[PDB]
Amino acid sequence: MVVTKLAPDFKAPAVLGNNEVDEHFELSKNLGKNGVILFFWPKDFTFVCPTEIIAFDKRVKDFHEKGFNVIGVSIDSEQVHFAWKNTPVEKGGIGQVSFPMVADITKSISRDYDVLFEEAIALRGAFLIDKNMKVRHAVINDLPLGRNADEMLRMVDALLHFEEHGEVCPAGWRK
Amino acid sequence: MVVTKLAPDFKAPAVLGNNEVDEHFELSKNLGKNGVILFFWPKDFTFVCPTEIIAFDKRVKDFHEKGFNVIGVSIDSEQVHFAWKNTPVEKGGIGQVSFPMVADITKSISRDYDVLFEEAIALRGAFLIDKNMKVRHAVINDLPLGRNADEMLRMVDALLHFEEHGEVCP
Amino acid sequence: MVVTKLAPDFKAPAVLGNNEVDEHFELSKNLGKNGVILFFWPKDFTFVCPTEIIAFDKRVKDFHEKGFNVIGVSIDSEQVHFAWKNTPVEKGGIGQVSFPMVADITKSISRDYDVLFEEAIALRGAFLIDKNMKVRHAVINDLPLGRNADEMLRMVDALLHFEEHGEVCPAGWRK
Amino acid sequence: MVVTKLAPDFKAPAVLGNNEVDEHFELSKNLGKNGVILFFWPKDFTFVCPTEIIAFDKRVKDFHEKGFNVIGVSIDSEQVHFAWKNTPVEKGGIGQVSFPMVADITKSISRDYDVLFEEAIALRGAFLIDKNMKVRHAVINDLPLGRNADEMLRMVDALLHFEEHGEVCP
Amino acid sequence: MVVTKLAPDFKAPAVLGNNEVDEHFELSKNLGKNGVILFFWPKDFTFVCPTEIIAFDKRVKDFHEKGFNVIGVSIDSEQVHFAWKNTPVEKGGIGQVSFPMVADITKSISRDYDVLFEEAIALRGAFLIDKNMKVRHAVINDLPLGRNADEMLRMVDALLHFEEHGEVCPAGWRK
Amino acid sequence: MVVTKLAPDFKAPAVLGNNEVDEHFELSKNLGKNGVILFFWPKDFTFVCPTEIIAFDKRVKDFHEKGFNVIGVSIDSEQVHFAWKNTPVEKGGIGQVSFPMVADITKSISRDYDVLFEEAIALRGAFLIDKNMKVRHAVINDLPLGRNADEMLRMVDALLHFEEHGEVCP
Amino acid sequence: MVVTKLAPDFKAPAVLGNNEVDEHFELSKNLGKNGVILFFWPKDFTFVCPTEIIAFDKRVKDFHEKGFNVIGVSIDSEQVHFAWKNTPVEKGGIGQVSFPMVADITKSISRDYDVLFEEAIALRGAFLIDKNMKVRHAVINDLPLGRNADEMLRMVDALLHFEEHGEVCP
Amino acid sequence: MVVTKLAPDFKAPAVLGNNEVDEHFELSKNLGKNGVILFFWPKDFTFVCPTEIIAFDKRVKDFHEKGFNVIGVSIDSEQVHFAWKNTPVEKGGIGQVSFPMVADITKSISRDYDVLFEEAIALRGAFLIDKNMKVRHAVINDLPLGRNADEMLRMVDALLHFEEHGEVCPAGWRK
Amino acid sequence: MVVTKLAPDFKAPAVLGNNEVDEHFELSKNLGKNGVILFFWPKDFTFVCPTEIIAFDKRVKDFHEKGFNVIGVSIDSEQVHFAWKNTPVEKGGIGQVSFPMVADITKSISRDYDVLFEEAIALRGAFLIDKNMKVRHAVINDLPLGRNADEMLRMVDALLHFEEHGEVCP
Amino acid sequence: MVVTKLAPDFKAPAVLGNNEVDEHFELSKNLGKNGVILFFWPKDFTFVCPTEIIAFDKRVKDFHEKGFNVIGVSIDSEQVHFAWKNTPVEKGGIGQVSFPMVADITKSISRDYDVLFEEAIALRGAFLIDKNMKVRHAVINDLPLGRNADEMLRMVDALLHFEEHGEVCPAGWRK
Repeated sequence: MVVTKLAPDFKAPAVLGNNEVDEHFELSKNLGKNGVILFFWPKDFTFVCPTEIIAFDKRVKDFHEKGFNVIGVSIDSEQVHFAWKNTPVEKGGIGQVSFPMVADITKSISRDYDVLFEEAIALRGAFLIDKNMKVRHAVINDLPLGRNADEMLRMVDALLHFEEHGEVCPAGWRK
Repeated sequence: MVVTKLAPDFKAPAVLGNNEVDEHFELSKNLGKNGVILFFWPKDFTFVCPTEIIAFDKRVKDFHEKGFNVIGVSIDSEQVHFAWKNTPVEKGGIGQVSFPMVADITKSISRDYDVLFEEAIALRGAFLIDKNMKVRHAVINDLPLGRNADEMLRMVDALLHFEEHGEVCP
Repeated sequence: MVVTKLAPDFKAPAVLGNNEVDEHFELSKNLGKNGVILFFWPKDFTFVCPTEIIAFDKRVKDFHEKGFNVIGVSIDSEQVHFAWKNTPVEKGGIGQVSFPMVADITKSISRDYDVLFEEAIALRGAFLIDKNMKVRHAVINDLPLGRNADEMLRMVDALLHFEEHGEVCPAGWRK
Repeated sequence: MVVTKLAPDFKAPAVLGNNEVDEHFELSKNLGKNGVILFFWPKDFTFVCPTEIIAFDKRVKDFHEKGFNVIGVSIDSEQVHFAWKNTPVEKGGIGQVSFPMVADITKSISRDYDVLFEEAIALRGAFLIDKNMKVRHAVINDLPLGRNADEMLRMVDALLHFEEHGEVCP
Repeated sequence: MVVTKLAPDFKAPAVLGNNEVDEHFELSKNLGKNGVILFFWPKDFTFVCPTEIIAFDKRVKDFHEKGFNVIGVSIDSEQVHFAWKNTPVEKGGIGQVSFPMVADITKSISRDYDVLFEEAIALRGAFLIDKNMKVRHAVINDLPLGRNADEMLRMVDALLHFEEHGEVCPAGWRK
Repeated sequence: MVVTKLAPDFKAPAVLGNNEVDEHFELSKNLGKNGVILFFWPKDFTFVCPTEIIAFDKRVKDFHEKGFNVIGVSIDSEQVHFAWKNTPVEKGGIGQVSFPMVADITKSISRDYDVLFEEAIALRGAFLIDKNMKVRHAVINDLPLGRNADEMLRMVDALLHFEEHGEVCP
Repeated sequence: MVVTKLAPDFKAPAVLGNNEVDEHFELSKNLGKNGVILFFWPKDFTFVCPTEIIAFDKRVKDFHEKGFNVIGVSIDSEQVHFAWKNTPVEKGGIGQVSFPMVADITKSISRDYDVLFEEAIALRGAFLIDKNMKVRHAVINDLPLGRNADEMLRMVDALLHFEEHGEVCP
Repeated sequence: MVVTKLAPDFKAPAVLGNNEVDEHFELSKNLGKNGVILFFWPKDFTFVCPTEIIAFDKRVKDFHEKGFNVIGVSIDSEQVHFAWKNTPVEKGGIGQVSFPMVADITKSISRDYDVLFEEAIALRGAFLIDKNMKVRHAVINDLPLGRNADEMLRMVDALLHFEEHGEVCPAGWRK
Repeated sequence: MVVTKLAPDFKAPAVLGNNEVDEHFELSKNLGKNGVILFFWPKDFTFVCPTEIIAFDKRVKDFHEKGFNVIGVSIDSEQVHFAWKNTPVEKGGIGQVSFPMVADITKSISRDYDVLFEEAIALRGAFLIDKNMKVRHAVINDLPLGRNADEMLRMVDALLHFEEHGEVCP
Repeated sequence: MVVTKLAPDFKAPAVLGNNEVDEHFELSKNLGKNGVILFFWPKDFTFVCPTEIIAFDKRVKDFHEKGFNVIGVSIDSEQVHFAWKNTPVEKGGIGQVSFPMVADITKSISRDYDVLFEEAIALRGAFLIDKNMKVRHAVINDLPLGRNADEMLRMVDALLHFEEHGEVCPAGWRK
């Protein structure tokens, strides 16, 4: 089980948004004011679509506004990460995205979150981690439809509302 | 992990939408045409909003249309699942619901799906199972904010929309 | 074996008589002056009869008068406990009983007293626990006839008599 | 636990009510028509009142009427069970009794029923066994106050009364 | 092996000669000036003969005169021991004997001396224990003929002679 | 324990009464008609009196009459058992004896009967074996005072006397 | 050790020289006529000179002439092997290469050949496998200085030169 | 794995170049300024050719000039080593070579470097060990063609070059 | 122990007296008519006197006459055994010898006979094996002083002399 | 293996030369100035010949002259040892020999030297033990021909010579 427990930390090398590589990127030292969204994806230079990487790069700003950071990780090295970032989008590239990409080269991180599939690559999953390094929400999927990048943003709202004016519902539930 | 693997099959007392009580409800049977949406909730007679149950009761029909059954499960007993349905919603009751409610009295199911929290109650989580008892998608959180019924539906659509029309990403 | 040994303690949430919930109800901190009667029962919102719960609620006062408290427990949560107490007796409810109802949600207590049946629910059993947390008498049954709620009261008498004018019997036993 | 499970079957020396001495008394045989009432007591020649034995001797007939045999057991040997029956009750004797007395010399029976106290003597406890060697009810305490014979009877009645006429609780 | 080794001690309840019961009778604290004869026997209220108990009771005095005490033990409780002592000899009783009778209720003593037969009763055996708690001689038998009660007495003599004027024999053994 | 159990059977070099040397003397063979009297002694060429051997040599005939063979055993080798018989009794010799002397060179026999003391020599002990290789009586001590031959005989008698005429104890 | 033993056979995705993507490339199949030269390199898209890849691409033909296939392997995925070939060499690309590139995504191959460094990437090492899946020669270092392609060739020659003409050492 | 790790040390007897035997020759105390080349070979007084020993003896000076020492080892005793050195080259001898020959009589060293073949003799392997006792390069072979003696010398150059003016290559690799 | 037990059979390279090199020399084969004399020595090319080898070379014929083959063994390889024979005895060589020299390269033989000292070399020891692969005599020391060849012969004689004419000790 | 290792010590009862028995004879405290010859033999009062005991008794003096003591041991008790010494030689006896005879009654010594045959008796073996309790030479045999008593004496010479003027041999071995 992952949800409710401490989000497993990691110190791996990651390619920042500005493309300069951080050798010892640490999950916990890179949280938003309200936490972060850690997400995985099978592999770089995929043949299908970066559905995941795409959706998320498009919300990075919406998330910042909500106090959350976006951190994506893949079992690919940081070199190949960088490469994908610099490969022209039409040429299959990913384009210079705005979030850190972590290199889980030894597949340890994926294992820790239990998304490591058949000892090779990470599933398409995302985790809502709060300011206390606790995983509150988690959605993992095994299909191309990278909906969770969006969905997560929707949960981040539901969470900040509920966190505020608490939870309300069917006016006739208790009277 | 749960996803990408065969959905752990179970067999337990359940309180069908029509308050009939099945004693040996097997997941591996009551599937939809394309699979099912198995979902959990902490406990019946909660003082917090049933959110999970509500959101799922509404969308039961759609999930159904698109060939997906909806099975709810809790660590509570059918006797109470039952009693919860037959209760004035202002009295905190749940009210007659469409989907079957499975009684995971031995908490074995919550464990197989790994949602058992502190050997006591299950986490608010939902699972998408295809026509081959394959867990293809799982969402799980620990707060009332019911959105599992929602997202699972959207996921059911998205999935199927893709079944045919691909998705030349933007 | 349970009888003769220390009554295993527990700290679980229980719905009091006045219906307000005690989060950390402790068996040992809730004893009568002469001890207590701890009793179990399969499940709430039963379809049959609360024979158990009934019989016992009707003696709660008789027991108080004897210096014993009544404490019933079930593998059901405290919410459902509360529910049953507030469900109209004719509607199947239990009515606002006068004794604490403990929620052995994790089935640990039932296990401790060895009444936990097939890893799911508690048998219909009752335990006479003295002022020293020792279980002196125990009667467990697996039928609807909740006779032991009564029976226990009878033992509590036999005990207080025996405890007083000691044990007497057939005038011609020793001469 | 003992209840809800098959009553551990045994086979040992016993001193039948008619002072005849059976060498291989098997519980699984000497049942009643509806089952039996197996009961233990600390030790023969006790200086405390035999209470258990007394109360059970009286009710032997009724338990019998209602189809229930009554088998007593102690960790003492048949030689002493015997000698205890043939003793002036003012001399602390027990007196010719109706039910058979089993000699649990190896304390194995007391163990199977889990009444062996300190690897020495058995606790004052009684067990209700139905026609299927099923322990359905058990009462066990640690004080002379004999009420096991009593309650077991009342239980035998109650049980049977219900066998037919239910019990629309009050 | 028992002989040559320390006689295993025990603290059990025993019915004395005068019939008052000693709760914590201790083998070592009850030795003669020259040691003691510890003997066992199957069970009380036997149907056959107390051959054992008889023979021994008749020598208790001869043994005392030799500086040895007689202590008999059986897997029967002290109640039944007492009983047998008070049951009229013709009625099968044992009669008010002159030696302590120990109650090896838990069969531990019999086990210690390795005379415990088939986890139930003690064999008919006797041990010559000296002033240093060492078993010098042991005779165990499995038949009704309680000859060892006698025999032991004969050994106690041979021992006190040999202990004195040492061992002598066939005048032509060494010259 | 040894008594009440099958006498551990052995097979080893033995020096028969007639100084003939059997190489594979099996206990289970050389029994008497009613059984045997197996007995041990510390060591040959002892400076202490052979007591055990003496007392047993005398009674060999009677033990024999009553259907009981007499087999002696020591941890010493047949070569020495032999040499001990052929020695001037004033020279500490034992002298031609009637019973066979078994050589328990590997001390395995002394162990099976549990008389091996300090992994070295055997204790002065004797065993009564009935026609069924059953140890029915055992006497064992640790001092010269030979009385085993004696008592075993008296025991052989007593036993047999009872075989017929009971013994209405006094 | 690896040498003198059967070359661990594998089966994984590979990007053939003609950018075709084989899913089940088995070493035990794609051998040469005399064997093969299996070789590893740390990682694709390296910022250090691909040395290994370069030197091997050149000599692919000769190794081929002499009956030796050339299979390269990395812990990277075919998707990236592919993408690495289709990249401007000034952009750090590798450029269309002649030999197949195997994707050791589970690092299992690097392990079997024992070149897996820190459970992460493979060491710059090459292996000579004869027509019998026998590792006959292995060179392995940990620095860019590509000379494996070189020496392996010279070794392929030398070896074969000897196949016939011996070598009366100087 | 051997490369990248610390070169296992050893203290065995070795026949020096000047033929006097060093009883406790220690790998680490016998390194060149830049390291050393440790090489093995099946056995002395071979029937085939000393290809290995030959090639290597011919570069000993070249390696010295590069700051490396040559140290060869074989599972043969140092007596036989000495013998071979003094056996006339045409008589099958090896001739008075200029490098230390180590006697791995117990086959431990060979085992350590994992060149020990079928519990009997060492494979034909060579190891490039740096000034920090780390094995940088390793080439092991199972054929007569002792090419690695040469090859190693070539690597030692590549290394000192690379170590200096670093690594260069295809002018159009990055621009 | 080695003696009184079957001589551990081996099979290894050996350099027969006639410098022919057998690859699979099995002890269990090359026996004499009455058995063999297997013997070890520390190491070839020793700077200490070969004593063992010398003394055994001389007596090879006699040992032979009396039906005893003579097999020498060392932890050195046949290549060196060979080279040692073909060496000027002033050059420390051994010189063409009559008996076969076994190469115990894996030290397994020295171990089976338990003469392996410090997992390195064998102790100067000799073993007498009869026509049934039975070790009947063993001499083993740790100093040059060659006398094994000697004593083994004398033992071979003595033994045989006794084969017939006994030996009424003095 | 025994040779080269420390000679296992022992403290057992031994019948001296003068026939008085030493209760705690200790191998190490009974060495000659140059060591000792420890020898075994199957059993006393043998039916065949004391070949062993004979040969050795005849050299006891020669050995003393060489600085070595002779100590023979047998799995027989010291009583029987004594007996054999006092039984007239023609009567099969051994005669009053001049060396200590040890009683390995528990077969431990035989075991320690690994001459204990089939858990019963000792093989005919002899060990040359030096002044440092190290077994330098060992000859064990399983036949009647007690040649080693002699042989040992021959080795003791070879040893004392070698120990002195060292080892010499074939004048043309090294030149």
